[PDB]
Amino acid sequence: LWVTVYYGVPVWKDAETTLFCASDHNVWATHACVPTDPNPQEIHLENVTEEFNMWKNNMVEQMHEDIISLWDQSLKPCVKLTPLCVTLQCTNVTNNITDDMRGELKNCSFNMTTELRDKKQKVYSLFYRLDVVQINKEYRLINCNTSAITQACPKVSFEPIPIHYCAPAGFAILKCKDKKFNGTGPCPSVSTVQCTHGIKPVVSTQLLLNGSLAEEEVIIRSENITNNAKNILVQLNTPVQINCTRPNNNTVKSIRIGPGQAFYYTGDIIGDIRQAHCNVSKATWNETLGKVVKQLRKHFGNNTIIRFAQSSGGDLEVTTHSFNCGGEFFYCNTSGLFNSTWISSNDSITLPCRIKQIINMWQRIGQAMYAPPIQGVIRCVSNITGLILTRDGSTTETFRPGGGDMRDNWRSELYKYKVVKIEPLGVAPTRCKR
Amino acid sequence: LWVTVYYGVPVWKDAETTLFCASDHNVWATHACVPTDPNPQEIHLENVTEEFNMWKNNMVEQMHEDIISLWDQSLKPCVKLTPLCVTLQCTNVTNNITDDMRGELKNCSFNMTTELRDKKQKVYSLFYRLDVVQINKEYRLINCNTSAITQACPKVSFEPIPIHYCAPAGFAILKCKDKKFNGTGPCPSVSTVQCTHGIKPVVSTQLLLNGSLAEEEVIIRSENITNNAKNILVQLNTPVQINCTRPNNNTVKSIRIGPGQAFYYTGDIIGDIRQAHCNVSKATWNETLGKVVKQLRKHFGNNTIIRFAQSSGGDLEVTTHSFNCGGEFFYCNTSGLFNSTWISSNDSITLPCRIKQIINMWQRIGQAMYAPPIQGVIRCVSNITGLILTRDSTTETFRPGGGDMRDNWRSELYKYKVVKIEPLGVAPTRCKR
Amino acid sequence: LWVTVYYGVPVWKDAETTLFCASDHNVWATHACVPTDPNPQEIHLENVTEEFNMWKNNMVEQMHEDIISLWDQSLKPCVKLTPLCVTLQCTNVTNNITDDMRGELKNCSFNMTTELRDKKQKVYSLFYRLDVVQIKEYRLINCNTSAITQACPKVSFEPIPIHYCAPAGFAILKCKDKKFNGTGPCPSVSTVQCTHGIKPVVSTQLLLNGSLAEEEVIIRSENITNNAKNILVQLNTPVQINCTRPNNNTVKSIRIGPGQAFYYTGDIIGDIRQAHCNVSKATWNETLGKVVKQLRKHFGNNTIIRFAQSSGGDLEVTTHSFNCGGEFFYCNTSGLFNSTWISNDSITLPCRIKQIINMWQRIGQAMYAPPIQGVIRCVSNITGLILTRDGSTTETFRPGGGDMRDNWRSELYKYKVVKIEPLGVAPTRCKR
Amino acid sequence: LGFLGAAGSTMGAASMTLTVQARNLLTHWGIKQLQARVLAVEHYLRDQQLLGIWGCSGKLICCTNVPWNSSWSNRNLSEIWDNMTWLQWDKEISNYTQIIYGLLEESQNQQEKNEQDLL
Amino acid sequence: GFLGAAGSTMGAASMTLTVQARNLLHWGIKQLQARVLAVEHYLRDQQLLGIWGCSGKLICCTNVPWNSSWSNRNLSEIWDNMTWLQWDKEISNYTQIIYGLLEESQNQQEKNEQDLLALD
Amino acid sequence: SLGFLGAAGSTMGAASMTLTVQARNLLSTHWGIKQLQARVLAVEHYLRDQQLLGIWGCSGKLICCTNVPWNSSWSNRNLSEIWDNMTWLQWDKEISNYTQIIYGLLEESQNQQEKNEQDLLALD
Ligand SMILES: *[C@@H]1O[C@H](CO)[C@@H](O[C@@H]2O[C@H](CO)[C@@H](O)[C@H](O)[C@H]2NC(C)=O)[C@H](O)[C@H]1NC(C)=O
Ligand SMILES: *[C@@H]1O[C@H](CO)[C@@H](O[C@@H]2O[C@H](CO)[C@@H](O)[C@H](O)[C@H]2NC(C)=O)[C@H](O)[C@H]1NC(C)=O
Ligand SMILES: *[C@@H]1O[C@H](CO)[C@@H](O[C@@H]2O[C@H](CO)[C@@H](O)[C@H](O)[C@H]2NC(C)=O)[C@H](O)[C@H]1NC(C)=O
Ligand SMILES: *[C@@H]1O[C@H](CO)[C@@H](O[C@@H]2O[C@H](CO)[C@@H](O)[C@H](O)[C@H]2NC(C)=O)[C@H](O)[C@H]1NC(C)=O
Ligand SMILES: *[C@@H]1O[C@H](CO)[C@@H](O[C@@H]2O[C@H](CO)[C@@H](O)[C@H](O)[C@H]2NC(C)=O)[C@H](O)[C@H]1NC(C)=O
Ligand SMILES: *[C@@H]1O[C@H](CO)[C@@H](O[C@@H]2O[C@H](CO)[C@@H](O)[C@H](O)[C@H]2NC(C)=O)[C@H](O)[C@H]1NC(C)=O
Ligand SMILES: *[C@@H]1O[C@H](CO)[C@@H](O[C@@H]2O[C@H](CO)[C@@H](O)[C@H](O)[C@H]2NC(C)=O)[C@H](O)[C@H]1NC(C)=O
Ligand SMILES: *[C@@H]1O[C@H](CO)[C@@H](O[C@@H]2O[C@H](CO)[C@@H](O)[C@H](O)[C@H]2NC(C)=O)[C@H](O)[C@H]1NC(C)=O
Ligand SMILES: *[C@@H]1O[C@H](CO)[C@@H](O[C@@H]2O[C@H](CO)[C@@H](O)[C@H](O)[C@H]2NC(C)=O)[C@H](O)[C@H]1NC(C)=O
Ligand SMILES: *[C@@H]1O[C@H](CO)[C@@H](O)[C@H](O)[C@H]1NC(C)=O
Ligand SMILES: *[C@@H]1O[C@H](CO)[C@@H](O)[C@H](O)[C@H]1NC(C)=O
Ligand SMILES: *[C@@H]1O[C@H](CO)[C@@H](O)[C@H](O)[C@H]1NC(C)=O
Ligand SMILES: *[C@@H]1O[C@H](CO)[C@@H](O)[C@H](O)[C@H]1NC(C)=O
Ligand SMILES: *[C@@H]1O[C@H](CO)[C@@H](O)[C@H](O)[C@H]1NC(C)=O
Ligand SMILES: *[C@@H]1O[C@H](CO)[C@@H](O)[C@H](O)[C@H]1NC(C)=O
Ligand SMILES: *[C@@H]1O[C@H](CO)[C@@H](O)[C@H](O)[C@H]1NC(C)=O
Ligand SMILES: *[C@@H]1O[C@H](CO)[C@@H](O)[C@H](O)[C@H]1NC(C)=O
Ligand SMILES: *[C@@H]1O[C@H](CO)[C@@H](O)[C@H](O)[C@H]1NC(C)=O
Repeated sequence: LWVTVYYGVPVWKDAETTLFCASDHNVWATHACVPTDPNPQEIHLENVTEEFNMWKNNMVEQMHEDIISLWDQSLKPCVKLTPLCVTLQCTNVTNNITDDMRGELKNCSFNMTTELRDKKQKVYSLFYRLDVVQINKEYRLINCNTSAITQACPKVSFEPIPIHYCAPAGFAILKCKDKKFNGTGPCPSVSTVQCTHGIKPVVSTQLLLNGSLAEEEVIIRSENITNNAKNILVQLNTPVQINCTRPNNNTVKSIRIGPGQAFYYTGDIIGDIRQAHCNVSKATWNETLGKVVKQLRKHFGNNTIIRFAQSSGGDLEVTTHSFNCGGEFFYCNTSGLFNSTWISSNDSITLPCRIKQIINMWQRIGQAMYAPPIQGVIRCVSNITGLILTRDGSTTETFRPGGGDMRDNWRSELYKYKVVKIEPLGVAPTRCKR
Repeated sequence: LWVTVYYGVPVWKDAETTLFCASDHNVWATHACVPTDPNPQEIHLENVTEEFNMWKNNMVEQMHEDIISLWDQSLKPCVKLTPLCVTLQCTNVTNNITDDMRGELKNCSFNMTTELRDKKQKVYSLFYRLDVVQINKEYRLINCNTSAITQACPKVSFEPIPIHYCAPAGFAILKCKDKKFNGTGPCPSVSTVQCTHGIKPVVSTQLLLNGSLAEEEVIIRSENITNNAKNILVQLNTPVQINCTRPNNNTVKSIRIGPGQAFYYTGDIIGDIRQAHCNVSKATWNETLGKVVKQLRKHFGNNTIIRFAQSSGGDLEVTTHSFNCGGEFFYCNTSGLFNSTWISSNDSITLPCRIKQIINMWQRIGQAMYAPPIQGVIRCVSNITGLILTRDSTTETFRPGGGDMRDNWRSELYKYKVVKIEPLGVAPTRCKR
Repeated sequence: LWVTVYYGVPVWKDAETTLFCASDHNVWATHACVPTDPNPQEIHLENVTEEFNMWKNNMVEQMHEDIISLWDQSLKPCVKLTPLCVTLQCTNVTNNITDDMRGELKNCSFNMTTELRDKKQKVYSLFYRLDVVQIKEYRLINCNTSAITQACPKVSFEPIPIHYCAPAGFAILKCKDKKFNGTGPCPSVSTVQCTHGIKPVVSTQLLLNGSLAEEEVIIRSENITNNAKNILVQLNTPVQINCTRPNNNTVKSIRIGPGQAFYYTGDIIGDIRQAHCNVSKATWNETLGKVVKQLRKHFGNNTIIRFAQSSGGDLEVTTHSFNCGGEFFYCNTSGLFNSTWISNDSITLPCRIKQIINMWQRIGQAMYAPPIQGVIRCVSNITGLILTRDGSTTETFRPGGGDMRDNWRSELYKYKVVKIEPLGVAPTRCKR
Repeated sequence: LGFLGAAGSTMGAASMTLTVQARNLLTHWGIKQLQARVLAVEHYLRDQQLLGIWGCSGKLICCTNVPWNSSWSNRNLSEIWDNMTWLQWDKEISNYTQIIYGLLEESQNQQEKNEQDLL
Repeated sequence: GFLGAAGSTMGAASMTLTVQARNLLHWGIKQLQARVLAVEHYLRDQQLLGIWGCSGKLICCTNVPWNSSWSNRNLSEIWDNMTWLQWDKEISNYTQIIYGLLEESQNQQEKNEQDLLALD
Repeated sequence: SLGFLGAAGSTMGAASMTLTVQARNLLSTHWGIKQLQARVLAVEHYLRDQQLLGIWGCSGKLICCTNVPWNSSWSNRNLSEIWDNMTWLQWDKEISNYTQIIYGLLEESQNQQEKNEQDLLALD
């Protein structure tokens, strides 16, 4: 026989390239992305079993890195709190207390700058305790010896907007459509697209909010289920309704710092002072865990006994539910969610929750952002679509909430995608000659 | 009969793309527009009529954005003036005023820091009253509550440099030379050129200075002449000479405020303190205006009473002729030019001018520029090439003034549009594979 | 005959193109350059003589610009030291006089704010005379010019070989001619896609840590009969230089702001010692004799060649300077140019330490180099010299003031950039 | 003569000027020039790729097996090549050029299939 | 569905080659990298096919014989029961070898044609 | 075998056997932006060469014959000398000032050839 060649042959190879965004005032520069395809197509790939590995997926790495970069571009172009890093003369706010708020709200006076540099303003404001540290009466902001704090830019929205991603021509995105696919391995039912479904950049920990749901049943995905150093990703089939609040009618105040710039300070509270909290339906939560436990039993290989215990790291970013409600940051105590063992009305547990105003995204060093206060009362709702849980090192195993890497929120939603390049050229033996 | 393919077909479509900047330092930095011009000539297209809706040519938006980009990039590296927002102690300059600038200038004293943090210096300087606002002799500069302030670099002249704009590969610029054509419709005399002629980035209000002159006759252009709210653009065929000066001989002084960072300011005036002003020839202006009116009769009836008047309102940047003369900004009151009715010589018209040092160009906020002072005296001779005017019954009232810089750019960009080359097409013939 | 067009024709046009960076934590951000091919093809060409003019080599300009940009990028994200431009009270450190301390090291104290705008601290630190001027009242020299920025403590200054690559469609020609003076035609050539790595070694007067001449010393100049040109002399042998700053520096650090700190020398462990460099005298004298033998090949062997010091100019012009470990050293060269050549052997060169750095022969920038904790030891090779010729029957040569572009020009003398033009035409016997 | 010298002339006259017309194809502000260059390439390649698909690449003109439809337009050749310009023609066919392009792809596909049966 | 052919049923898929080729060709920088990459790959492959004497031609035969070292397969299932994918997985590193041969053959073929026309 | 530019020094005739190596090697942190531009330039140079081959009707070939005769006014040399003594570097220099003449002639010839083919095809 003879050798002949072909172009446009339907074969491919794994490849890693960049992703192109598509999106449809905000903090993701969504208006800087191409409009999405309102009528995209996907094809069933006939008679192909391919392999996916969500823990080796560069798409995850890229979306994670891109949000970090994007965040800074969105936050960078506005006023700093540098002149605000002064000694604070503080007392407690004891005026309208439920006694659960003791020491939580502080009243401090200080001397800050104004439009004319020779003049100073003696002003006062309110603080939430978590962001203020005693110097010894005399207090300073916690980040005064660590980082510059940028005031968040005032006309922004942090409510996640799903971003769709497209392969460059010559590349394609393979999706796993095989129900109950647990990662790392063969997926017999896949489809191919040029552009995929958008994913919301939800940033939270120990509860995954407003993501995808399992088609039928709770599924556990873990790089190594017996590795005591690993977490597990829990994808729920049933969303859990959660209701969070800041039950205070807030005022806001704005005082000039410099030449056309002002700081937004905390003002005061109308009505009394109350603790933030979150509610879930009780049976729904109990049934949810029964399903999780059933899946863990599958991994154990029997109807073994397990415990759900409390997180213990010395860090709010590790042990609490980290959540952005509107523009304010919740650090909720989740202890009422994981306080049981499993052996083979729906009044909520009203998780108490703390509010922090100055935050440090991604736990990096030398950066900080101040969240301006919001006037009025804040209420928000969400769907818990998954969990990030971990395990301890006997016969009974203990599972706990955990995972400090926001990259895994990306990983969870991206568990079903892989990128390949198309290889249109090939050769074959043939009866044909030139 | 079969549909065959032809490639390299001489056809085109309207398209949005940007234009290469070629210039042949300054704010319109040379290194920003390295390309020069070999001066290739264009090609006349016989039997081509092209509809130019000039009012919609987006390249004007591009010019607006490019000039501001160059402006800001050039000011970014200059010394900042933040330390100047202090309480000032100010009194009037009264001792050498020639019965005009009556408290026009202030004599201010203030506590400025110096190069070392531990040392302070007392500074005495003059300010135009237009830049200083009373706090309650306690004053502050007008920008201290709204914007940043930067000192312009002394090495930048800001003399407008004519930039031609050139199409990208796959694109071409259609230039129509049809005479006495308003520029919005099916213009019958078009040539294709890769590049436009060069247009100087002249910044002005009220009048259009140093632009292209109309061929043959004064022409009035507008998008919708009927709507008085639309600005009326007038292009003269004959320029009007205007002589603008600042008679005051100025002392320029400087201090060092920061680490190697100098500041320049106005010292005492050496000679008499005389008010700045501009002159035009009296007859020339009167003849010119009558010619404009003659053109109004092409839109208005023969017996329409045409009344010219000074602007009825707006801030100084709106009501006066605002322009850059030698680096300083003049605000000339044109009330002596627009005060007549047109229903049926060794002299001159003088307009008084005000001067400002804190400049807020492009009607933006949060940013401002400080013009360092000019040593000695200022003299500029410019050409009035046009007028931008609005309109307000047997009468019509015409009052001078325009909008932002897009009006200026738009008129100079006339006669051009940008299209994409579309070389592929089909047609029937006798050839079958 | 008929016109025939060929594609894939092996022909050249000289070209001026951009360069691509390739490599294999530091001030050059080398991690940002794609890794190289460890074994690039080198194609030897036969029957080609090509003119290589190093004085017209625009790759030098590109290295200059990229190195500067990298330098600035390194410093752009580092902490500013603006708050140090305060007045200081200073006296001499006279604790241990060994006669090296000829007023050079001073004990200064000043008032500076930190962390909160409400508080100040007194800072006690040591300075070198070179950077401090009198207003017991003194100010830092850098407060003359723009604000001073502290270099980042974890970014290294050790030169890393960088490979410059032609873009596709272009190639880099190199010649192998021995004794090639960088300006004439050179008959032995080859093609590479990328140059060998060239370290961005920065120095003046002496050319350090470069390549060596093959067999014989090479003297390269644009106009050899001029006295307004630098002469670059490549040695065919290295000479070893041992440099030390034999004072155990205790480095202190204070907060100055919101996660910001200043690093400075506080205490000195041991007596005060002068920094210095040691070069073998015997080795050096033979090396110089070789250079002299080569100078005579251009000027005649009926003359006298004298060596002297340069005269006039600032520290950066009159002394030898280099960076090692992030510290900037300035060394006297009296022992190197004190001879006349007519037809444990060691030279010790005294050295000093500067804190305020202003390189690239620029102004309007300033950098502060924080000190090394303990004692720095440094070893370097002299691979070439920068000579200046003077303007009857005998002549004198002096060390040149330097131009950083000369260091690169010297290493690049061997290379040229060429554009490959695959189309061409020739007459044939074939017609269609 | 010259670039677009035949614009405004008849289709016939312009059919021999396809050469010069084809010959004219192909510091953050600086991104604009990079983008312009890239776009010129993108447009060029789209045309070359399409001609490639139809089997017309490499030539100024190409013949097909697709018949002309009177339902698209019905103008005589004595009117089309002699009394019509390409600018006007292009406007007349704007309603159906894309139909034609699809038809051309189909015809080339049949030809390649036929070639494959012999090969 | 430009990749509707999964690599399966390659025989029938040889007529979808046209179709597959139809879609050939801080966010601002990413888009530039993405689009130039599509261009680079397109040109890379078009260049390579062109050097083998085929251009715009989806399927072409040449004067290079097939070697047993490349395939000792049945030759009886390649279209109907062999996936282009599985075959490619079993390329056995002859990609460069074959390509070099294709260039050599064409080089000589072009020369031969030139010489025949020169003879005219 | 030879490396990519190993053809240098060979005669023009000998060099005709290296056309494949020369042709197959065509197209072979913001301070790195120049790398994007460099790749773009490589593409532009490539496409310009391809267009020229296209307009002359020599696309997809390393060598292409014509219907345009050679003018001795461009170069008058023995055929044997041209192919055996001369190399391509030397040769190109001898005809540098006639390059555009030749290119114009080649394109016009192709323009006429294609029209003639269309008429013949239309006839039968
Ligand atoms: C202000 O609030 C702080 C807590 O934020 C009070 O300090 C603690 O008070 C509780 C009782 O409520 C004690 O059990 C803790 O031991 C106290 N802490 C320490 C370190 O001693 C503080 O007493 C309040 N001060 C005023 C004036 O109300
Ligand atoms: C523009 O149109 C005029 C006619 O309106 C063209 O002049 C005619 O050109 C043809 C072609 O050479 C001659 O046969 C006619 O005799 C000319 N005039 C007439 C109408 O008799 C002119 O050539 C056109 N120019 C172009 C090329 O656009
Ligand atoms: C600076 O001069 C102005 C102008 O003469 C003074 O303001 C005027 O004061 C008179 C009374 O003497 C009033 O009748 C005018 O109406 C005022 N003019 C305006 C525009 O308000 C001003 O007080 C002088 N200031 C100083 C510091 O000497
Ligand atoms: C500019 O000139 C165009 C003609 O080229 C004028 O457009 C016509 O205006 C009349 C109304 O007077 C309409 O009935 C026509 O249909 C318009 N024709 C076209 C081709 O647009 C236009 O009005 C003039 N503009 C001004 C401000 O006078
Ligand atoms: C320019 O000069 C005119 C006078 O020619 C000023 O007109 C004033 O208009 C108001 C009504 O708004 C009258 O009450 C005043 O009496 C008029 N002034 C005079 C002197 O007659 C006009 O305000 C001046 N404009 C600017 C910007 O200076
Ligand atoms: C403004 O006044 C100063 C004097 O205060 C003028 O300075 C003169 O400059 C000339 C050279 O141009 C010298 O010869 C004179 O000696 C200087 N002094 C005097 C008193 O003339 C300055 O030229 C004046 N500027 C203008 C524009 O007239
Ligand atoms: C500090 O060091 C300086 C520099 O060595 C000393 O200044 C010298 O003092 C002698 C007199 O003792 C003079 O003859 C020199 O001319 C001075 N040199 C310079 C450069 O000024 C200074 O005296 C020393 N001070 C103390 C207290 O030891
Ligand atoms: C470096 O070598 C070249 C090559 O010899 C010199 O260039 C010329 O060489 C010829 C002889 O080969 C002499 O006749 C010329 O006078 C030389 N000069 C020039 C400008 O062509 C070149 O001069 C040498 N340069 C050095 C630094 O010695
Ligand atoms: C470079 O020149 C040499 C001559 O010195 C050429 O070598 C000859 O090549 C032919 C084949 O073409 C042999 O038959 C001769 O025997 C060789 N001569 C010698 C002395 O060995 C060489 O081919 C030329 N070009 C290249 C690229 O090598
Ligand atoms: C596999 O290919 C056959 C065609 O022979 C098709 O009928 C079948 O559905 C394919 N399997 C899938 C869809 O994976
Ligand atoms: C809240 O403030 C009101 C007065 O405005 C007071 O009557 C009420 O008791 C306060 N509530 C608490 C919890 O102290
Ligand atoms: C503000 O400054 C005054 C001195 O002018 C001082 O007495 C007062 O304590 C300062 N205020 C605060 C809150 O520190
Ligand atoms: C200004 O003062 C000078 C004397 O210094 C005097 O000759 C001149 O007339 C004065 N001018 C005015 C307007 O007062
Ligand atoms: C400068 O500051 C002092 C107080 O230290 C004050 O008395 C004086 O009036 C100020 N001077 C000026 C011109 O502002
Ligand atoms: C030098 O330093 C040592 C360190 O202890 C000390 O013992 C000695 O006396 C000092 N000598 C001088 C020169 O003062
Ligand atoms: C600090 O400031 C005080 C002000 O009274 C001054 O006396 C002292 O000398 C200064 N100290 C230093 C080290 O600059
Ligand atoms: C495989 O090869 C054998 C001969 O060794 C032959 O009999 C058989 O039919 C072949 N398989 C197919 C599918 O033709
Ligand atoms: C090109 O013209 C120059 C004169 O400008 C002449 O010296 C050179 O030899 C000419 N080259 C050719 C190939 O004719």
